[PDB]
Amino acid sequence: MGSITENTSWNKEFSAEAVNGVFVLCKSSSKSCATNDLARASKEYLPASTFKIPNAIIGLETGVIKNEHQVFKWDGKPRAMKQWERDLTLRGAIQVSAVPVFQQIAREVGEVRMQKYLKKFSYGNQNISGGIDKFWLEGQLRISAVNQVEFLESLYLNKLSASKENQLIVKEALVTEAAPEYLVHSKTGFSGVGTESNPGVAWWVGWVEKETEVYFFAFNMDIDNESKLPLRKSIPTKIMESEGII
Amino acid sequence: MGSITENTSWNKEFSAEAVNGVFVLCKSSSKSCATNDLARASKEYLPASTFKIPNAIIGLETGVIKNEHQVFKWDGKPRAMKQWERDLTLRGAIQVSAVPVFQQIAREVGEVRMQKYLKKFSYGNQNISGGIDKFWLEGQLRISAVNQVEFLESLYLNKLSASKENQLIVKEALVTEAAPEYLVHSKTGFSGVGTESNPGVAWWVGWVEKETEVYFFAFNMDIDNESKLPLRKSIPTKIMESEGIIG
Ligand code: NA
Ligand code: NA
Repeated sequence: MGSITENTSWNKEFSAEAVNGVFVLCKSSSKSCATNDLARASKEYLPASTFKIPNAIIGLETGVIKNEHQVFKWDGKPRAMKQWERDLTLRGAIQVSAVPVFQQIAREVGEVRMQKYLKKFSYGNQNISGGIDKFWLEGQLRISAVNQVEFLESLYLNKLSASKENQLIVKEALVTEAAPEYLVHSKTGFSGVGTESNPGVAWWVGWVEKETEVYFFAFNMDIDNESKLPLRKSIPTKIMESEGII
Repeated sequence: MGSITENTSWNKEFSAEAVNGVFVLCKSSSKSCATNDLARASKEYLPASTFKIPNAIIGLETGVIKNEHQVFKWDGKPRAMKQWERDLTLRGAIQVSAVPVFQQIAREVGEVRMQKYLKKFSYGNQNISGGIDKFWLEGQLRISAVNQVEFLESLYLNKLSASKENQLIVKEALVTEAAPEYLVHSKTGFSGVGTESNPGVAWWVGWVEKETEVYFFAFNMDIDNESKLPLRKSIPTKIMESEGIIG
């Protein structure tokens, strides 16, 4: 989504760190969202690691991922991070953001089915061109913070074009904080440090269930140095703590 | 389960707190369980609050609970705990162990259906005598720690006689700790202090998903003073920490 309203009270959390970015926070639904930056809220960026959310759903829907207990075996050959050099469950691969596991899922899904599902999901600009195993890493796919919270709301409500079972499976894999009072589902992304005069993007997207309320959120920021990466969680966390949500 | 073995390594965690209790810990991959006390692992106790797990599944299966987004509204009449005096989701009602919500679920399920599902689930002695809204807390229902882990393994595998959807809904409601390397699902129970002569029971049951391994656990202890209640989590947590599973 409905209106997007600007909230100036969050800018201090960005300025304190010299961060150029956006937070979008929607209470109850995407009908009413708040943001620090109206223009950037709808600006589209490479999804990077946040693409594992639709990719997992599509993997399950197509049967490429058999069910939530499938183990993705490591073939013993070098992977870019040591934490990826092991057998992984679906939740495990999401939580350590094991790119090679999801590259193989994408290859098996294939371009025709991938395009079909991103159209169904209204996922960003739906541009998968240039390489089926890297379009979300270095390709032309782009999605905004507002679109992320619309997509996550659909997932929360089990309203994506997928079985409820498969949406529930992916939601369980995204739980990142549990307390009696609230539950956080979320996913990070980081495209890289970019190139000269062209920074990369870092993301944190998800939702919070607190009492009988739900809050959808999406954060992104420009980033050209990996030492800044934790700000993708700390800035939105500080905003949501000051709102009383977590 | 495939096998069970008694292990003395864990007794020190009980003796340090002067607790009479049992821990059962089962590793899925090896189909192997260990316990500090084989006799007590087979003893059957009131499930108390741990019964919210089957009760939630049954409520969903029967349609008494619509789905995971149903809100259980507070009517404004005082409840035994201020923390229950509010609208609650299914997860919320499970996490604060809101007795009156699940009493009403049980009433709507009814005796005939409740009996049928506890038979399907092989849940304890399947005796629901004592009142449809109290049999798990003050009635004749009894379940052992071994039976709890058998039941929880079936839930984890979506092998209970319920839709996978409803098993998944209840599993999400049971998540109590999330870390990048492991996920804990769990539920507490407490029957009361009983007497000095005949103490109550306190429970902590659940499972841990770590790497590709899954550990099913059930803890219970005698309890005659509510000040000891935190031990139902701290003793099994210290044991699972010393095995390298959590923390
Ligand atoms: Na790799
Ligand atoms: Na981070």
